[PDB]
Amino acid sequence: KMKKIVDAVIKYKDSSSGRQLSEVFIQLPSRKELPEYYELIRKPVDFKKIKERIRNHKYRSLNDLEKDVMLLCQNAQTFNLEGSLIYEDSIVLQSVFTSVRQKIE
Repeated sequence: KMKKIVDAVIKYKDSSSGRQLSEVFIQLPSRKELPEYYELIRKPVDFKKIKERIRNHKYRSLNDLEKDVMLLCQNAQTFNLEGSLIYEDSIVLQSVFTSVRQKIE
């Protein structure tokens, strides 16, 4: 299941450096930096967090992961509004994620 998860993630990577719009959700600031985020969202997760975790075999089910991803998108919209770069990025991502997802299914 592991393989599948890795293969699925690796498969979908932008460029060799891994740069893309989601790059905004790769690294999470500090609490201090953004205490609001902490209060607003109980737990901001980023791509590194997932990546790091899975490294140790944290996840085992694709549902779990998917859920996380979907959740992350929402969390961003909760904080962000319409009419912004972030908003745009969240739509694109979702679209792309859906496609992978659909396929994979």
